[PDB]
Amino acid sequence: SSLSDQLAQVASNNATVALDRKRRQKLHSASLIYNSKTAATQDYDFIFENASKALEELSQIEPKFAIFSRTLFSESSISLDRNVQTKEEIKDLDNAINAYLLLASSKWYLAPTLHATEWLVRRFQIHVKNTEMLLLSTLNYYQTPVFKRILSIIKLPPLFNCLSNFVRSEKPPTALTMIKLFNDMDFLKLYTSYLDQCIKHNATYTNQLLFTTCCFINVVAFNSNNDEKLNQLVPILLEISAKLLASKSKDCQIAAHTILVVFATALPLKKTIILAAMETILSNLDAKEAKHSALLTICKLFQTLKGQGNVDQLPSKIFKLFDSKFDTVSILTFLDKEDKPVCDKFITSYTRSIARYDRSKLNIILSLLKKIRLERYEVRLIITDLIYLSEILEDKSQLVELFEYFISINEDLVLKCLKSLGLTGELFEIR
Amino acid sequence: KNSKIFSPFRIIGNVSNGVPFATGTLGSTFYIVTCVGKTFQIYDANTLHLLFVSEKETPSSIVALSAHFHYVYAAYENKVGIYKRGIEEHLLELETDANVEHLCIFGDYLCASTDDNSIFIYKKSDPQDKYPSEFYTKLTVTEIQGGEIVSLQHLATYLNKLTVVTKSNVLLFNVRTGKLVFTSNEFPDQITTAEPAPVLDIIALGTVTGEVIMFNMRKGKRIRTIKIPQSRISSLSFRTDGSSHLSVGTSSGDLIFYDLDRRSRIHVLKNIHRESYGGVTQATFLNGQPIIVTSGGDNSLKEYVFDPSLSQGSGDVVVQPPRYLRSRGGHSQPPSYIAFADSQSHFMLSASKDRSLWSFSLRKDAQSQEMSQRLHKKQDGGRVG
Amino acid sequence: DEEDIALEFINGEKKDKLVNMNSFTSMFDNIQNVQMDTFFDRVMKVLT
Amino acid sequence: DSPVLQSAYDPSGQYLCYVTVALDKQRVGVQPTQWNENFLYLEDSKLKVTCLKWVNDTVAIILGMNNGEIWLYSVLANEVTYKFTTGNSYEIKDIDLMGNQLWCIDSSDAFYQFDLLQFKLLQHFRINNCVQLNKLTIVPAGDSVAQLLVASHSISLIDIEEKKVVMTFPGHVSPVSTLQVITNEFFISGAEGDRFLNVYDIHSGMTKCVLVAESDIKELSHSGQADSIAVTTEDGSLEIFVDPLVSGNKSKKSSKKIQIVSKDG
Amino acid sequence: PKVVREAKKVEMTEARAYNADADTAKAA
Amino acid sequence: EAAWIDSDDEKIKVPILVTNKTKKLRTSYNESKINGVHYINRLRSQFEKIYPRPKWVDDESDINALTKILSTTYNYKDTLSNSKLLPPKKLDIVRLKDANASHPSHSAIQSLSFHPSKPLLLTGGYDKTLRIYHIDGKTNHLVTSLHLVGSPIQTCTFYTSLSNQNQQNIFTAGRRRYMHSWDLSLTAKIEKFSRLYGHESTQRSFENFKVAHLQNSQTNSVHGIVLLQGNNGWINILHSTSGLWLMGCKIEGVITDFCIDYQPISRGKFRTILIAVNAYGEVWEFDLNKNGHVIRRWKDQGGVGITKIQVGGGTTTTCPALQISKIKQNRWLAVGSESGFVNLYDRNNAMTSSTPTPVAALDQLTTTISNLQFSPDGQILCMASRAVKDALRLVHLPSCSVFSNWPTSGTPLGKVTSVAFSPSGGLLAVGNEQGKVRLWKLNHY
RNA sequence: CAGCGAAGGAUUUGGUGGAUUACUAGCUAAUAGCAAUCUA
Repeated sequence: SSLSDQLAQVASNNATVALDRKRRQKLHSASLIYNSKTAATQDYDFIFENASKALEELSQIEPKFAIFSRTLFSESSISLDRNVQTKEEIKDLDNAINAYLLLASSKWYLAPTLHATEWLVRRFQIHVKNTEMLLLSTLNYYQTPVFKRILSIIKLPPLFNCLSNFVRSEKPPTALTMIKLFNDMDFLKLYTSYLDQCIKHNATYTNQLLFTTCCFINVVAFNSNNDEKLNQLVPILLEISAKLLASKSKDCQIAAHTILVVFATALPLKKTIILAAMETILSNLDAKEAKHSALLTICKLFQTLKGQGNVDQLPSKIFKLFDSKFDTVSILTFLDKEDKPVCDKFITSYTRSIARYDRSKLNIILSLLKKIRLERYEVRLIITDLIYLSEILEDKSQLVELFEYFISINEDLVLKCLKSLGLTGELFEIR
Repeated sequence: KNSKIFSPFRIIGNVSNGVPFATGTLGSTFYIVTCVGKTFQIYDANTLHLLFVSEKETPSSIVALSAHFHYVYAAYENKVGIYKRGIEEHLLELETDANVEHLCIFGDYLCASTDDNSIFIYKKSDPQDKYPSEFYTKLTVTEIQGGEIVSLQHLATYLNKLTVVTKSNVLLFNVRTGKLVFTSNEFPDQITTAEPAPVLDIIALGTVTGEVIMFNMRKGKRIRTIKIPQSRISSLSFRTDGSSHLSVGTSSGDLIFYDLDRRSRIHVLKNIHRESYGGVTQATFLNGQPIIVTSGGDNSLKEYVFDPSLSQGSGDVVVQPPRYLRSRGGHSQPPSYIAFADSQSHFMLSASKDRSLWSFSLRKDAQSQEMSQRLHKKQDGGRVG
Repeated sequence: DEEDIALEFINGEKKDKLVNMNSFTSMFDNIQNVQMDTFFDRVMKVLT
Repeated sequence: DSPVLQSAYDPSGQYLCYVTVALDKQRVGVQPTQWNENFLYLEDSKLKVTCLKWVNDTVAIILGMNNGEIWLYSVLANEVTYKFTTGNSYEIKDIDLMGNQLWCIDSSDAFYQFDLLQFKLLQHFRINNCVQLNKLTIVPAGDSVAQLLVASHSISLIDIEEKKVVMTFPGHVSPVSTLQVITNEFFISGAEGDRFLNVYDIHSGMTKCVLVAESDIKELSHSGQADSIAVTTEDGSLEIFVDPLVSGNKSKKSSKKIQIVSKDG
Repeated sequence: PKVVREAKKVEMTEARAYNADADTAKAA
Repeated sequence: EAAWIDSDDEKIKVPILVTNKTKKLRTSYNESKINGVHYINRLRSQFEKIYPRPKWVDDESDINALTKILSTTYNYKDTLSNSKLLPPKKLDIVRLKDANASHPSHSAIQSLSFHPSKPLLLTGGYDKTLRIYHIDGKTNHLVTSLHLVGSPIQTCTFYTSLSNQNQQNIFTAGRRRYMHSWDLSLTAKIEKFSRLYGHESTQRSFENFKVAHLQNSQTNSVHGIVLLQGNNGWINILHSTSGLWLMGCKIEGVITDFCIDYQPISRGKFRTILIAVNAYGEVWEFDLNKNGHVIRRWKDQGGVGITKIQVGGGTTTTCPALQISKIKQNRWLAVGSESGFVNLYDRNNAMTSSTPTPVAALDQLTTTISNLQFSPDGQILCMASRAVKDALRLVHLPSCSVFSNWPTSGTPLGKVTSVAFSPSGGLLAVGNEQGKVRLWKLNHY
């Protein structure tokens, strides 16, 4: 290309190294704490000693920082220069920095981590070189003067380009701009990589997960009326949904339930992928809040299923697994909940599966059929499966009790299912 | 018949036909040898100009061609023609009436295979001259040993071995002593593509159901399997610039880029080539290059480049989707009506049965370009119907 | 009776509530110091 | 344009079987030629009649649909009796039968053998060097189940046992739309779009005559001994040639022309 | 301002490839 | 570790310094001919430094199934196969041939109907020439074209008897004081109903009528009814075969419109209800298989002058049944105003209310509405004005969301004055004032 | 205001790619080697 941009490239390459006094002070004056004319007279040992004090108090409030004392906040670290050593030890350096940054992603409400990280900024120059992990680790606190400060001193990466009119503006960046930051899969694959590192370090927490989930449902909201964009956007959100369920935290599990429920009501998925999602959210379900939320999200997932085969049998290994994680009386009291969420298609598939893969305890199906109301094709398919069951195994008092209940309400349904299969005289013969 | 007024000259405006092309390197250049019906053509890959053509046609249609450094090995009805700079330098007549199907070049031993699982392998008279000129031996795969042949190649770092890929089995050879060495396991469906990997001694092989098996021939096992729903696979390749990327090409006109380090679809490409003319006949990475050369059966050759990543810290996880780069095409159906544009006999116009209009240039064959159907807007207020 | 049972099949569907691009902007007002189960109940009540 | 999608006469010319479309669903109607109201409807819009032929002898149509089925359909019992499937879900392009044995031709260029007395698929073969193919005709020599004549865009001839091309013909610039044998040695070809039928010898391949209409051909009937060929033009007129094979020595013109105008202009 | 999705002049770097010539031998 | 042993390469020897490219993999300056397996290992390391060895080969050797199915498939929407219903907010229209194009019309298109089973469209306008087309997706022609002088027709429709289905009577009416019936028999015999038996002082016009079946309910003489409008509050129900005044019903306030809702009673019995509105917008819902006396009455939530009421979902005028057992209870009601606000009501809970709240009260088309009709299956609502161009909207329901993708501004609707559906085909037909009727179809049906 | 009018119309502008001369392949120490290397 041309000469001007051809060496603007090498200027951006060697922006980290100070070449004289003017660029040295224009590089040293970046700070998370002090302003320019104060920060231009600090030395390294001063900010190092107050940062080490900040670190040791931060390490007694969180016991996983003495390793960074031993290897990154040591006394030789003030002499360790970054851009004087080879690519392999700079790779060691910035993955250690990334470890520290995701570890200290939580603590940004309290000033010890500000004074702990400001020496890291001033010495290892993460505000120019290691900028990405810094931004998308502290992205949760976007209404805070720490984020306004760090965005005022940052050099802005090519991904976060929507924020470049929020540098040195007193207005914090707004939620709409955060959505427009999140609204391309070049950013989203990056952010899912970061969340994968947070999962496999268990550095997840209730505020980062809340913010992440809220921006993801807002991204799906903006891509509601773009079918090609939504189908383009599936295999990353569902990917970290499945990676989010693999962890142990109740909060990330119910965040996975949140993105799953909003995505299922966003677009109609297929039966095989929604069944894999159902068994996946069941296969790592431990805490009671996760039980409650997973039951709600399973019911809504199955409610947003259309086309034929919607109310069919869930198979045996997902059915017994659902019964292993959820006993029948939990289903009964959830149906006894007074809010009455619409769960008719899931309860229809549950009735057909308990009548086909257990065929033993029909007090359950009679009780919950009394407890909810249910629509006509659902009860037609239930009583068809009941006709087949009543002819394969011999009739019982429970079976004929629910049968005469379906006599007592809406006779011509079971009459027309007998017209499809036999005759009411033959059914009274099998009575 | 022979004539006495007009002599035929060249069939212009024609790029590919559906035969899998080949590629060759010269220094740090790349040339693409594609087939057009009977003659072939040699493009380069940097600016995608034409460079060479065969100086005279073949008797039958070319069924299979390959390319070493300077030389192009064409293969038609019974023979294999070793060519240099588009000029035929040596015929090689095979010792049969059977029609040749595939071939490979490695080291000294050329190896072609007919349509009855019979493999003529040839050898250079002097281990210093330029092309295999002398018949060495004739292997023959029998139906006990596997199915009927579908490819053959010598994958790397193998001391004078060879790999024949049948419809049911993989089977090696030691071509010096003419010996089979290792039949592979059984494979439960028809496989149709096998391309080697730039990692040590494994070969990726895709079936008529959409799975890619990765056979490790030194181990004799399979390493991984990429499953894909109901895709008639057609053409595999690997990317060799360090960052490992597999690339499958489905005859439904699809091009799927798989990562292999984390088994993820990087990006799909839909309807890149037309479905009905064969789909993706052959697609390959240029080695040491982050570009893709695809060619369909619909008279089109394309290049797709992979951009550098936008995540300067993350890097290999965030991969930018493939752009579109240079491409050369004609219309894919026989041209209906034909005119000459200028008095200088430089441009000519075609309009074809596939309803496209092209301005071919018979002077220099990178100037030919499609005319564009973008309506001038009605500046009196009307709407386009 | 096949179109009758098809018509009953399409009759047996209640009013869902779709998503649209300005339905979830209100969550950003109380993304602060809120337990995620209460967030899940909030997004389900704004959803249905 | 004609609202009849297609139509075909029974042999000896007493009934017409015609496929029309009626609220995005094709229906087949039969009609005698001196009211009948047994419209066989079709199921859905993705299922339309490509080609059809009477049989002769429980009276029946066979209808090749556009998915890989041949609906052998009786006319008396107003339903499809038998459903000849193929292995592929490809739309067929023509059918022709002789006695028991029946041939179908696919879009994927395969040739299919069927037998309407035993309801099997006898054999199944695609051949090289003929790709766009849309209509065939079995050549009769008594019991010549061999040597059928396949045609699109350059007419070919096929023995069913050696299974190779035995003789190619100069086709047309368009796909062939009518391919009717007229004697034991001559056959009419006629493409779509063109006014020019041509009689080809089936042994020497030389064009004997070129029949010139005055508009585009749509269909044609011929007498049993090829002494009279009536074609129907695209603009709705009719051109009947008398004695086309007797010699205007190379390109025979239209002998008689018939149009049906009302008295209302 | 949107993210600058921006192309560039592309260049073919140096190849570096195993060749098959060293894969045969001879009995001595 | 190798599954095979070549047993030939170990007895080979190669002088590696014969050429340039094979002389760098020496290790001393005195070694010339090397063994075969050593040679294999040397060039194998040369290959591994000429392309590095990545991790995915030495990874492995082939709560998970979500990742597995997600890495399997591409199209993440089930709607390719069955779909059984509509997709909301984006429908699959296509265009067909303009249904007036064979034999055009001259006046407006004030009435447009379909034969209930046969593939026939009827067009009727103020130029007093009721035409009937045979319609199809390619080229659709005129079967017949009755003209009748001195009677510019306003509304006209097909009718078949429920009992023996072989009647096929058109009914047509305009601003005059006579209407016409027609038994269609492929030269026509038409009768002119003008005998008003009971009430003769309430019709300045016949220009609004419906046709509806009813049962006898002591016998089963299922037969037709013409329902004509009057002037004060009068709507008169006649006979369709004979022409006898069956009875009449007056509501209080000026009639604006009315509709007919059937409901089954047993296997073979059914009951008809007439729904009528004011301009004020309090409706009367009275059965008329017994004598016409009000069995329900309630009030629309709003409207100053409401213009058009249409019931749908089950069977109705536009989607009629053929066998008596094939008749169905409706689901949706719709009321439309001069302000444009169309309320749509469910009728599975709102037989109990006596003041029902709307399911939705939508407003997208601004001006007054003129025509609104449901689908034959009750998933599309179709609303249209007679005031401005492109004044038609389509509403997916039960979700009650307007379709966004259609109609755009570039659709050639014209100033719409009538609209109708197919009974089965999902083939929609719109008519304007400048003469042409255009034809679309819905690819889900 | 009108009409034109297939699930939008009409404009501003960046970047890349192809042309703007008439298409015989790259490098070097060049009757050859290289393309993994010109070194002993």
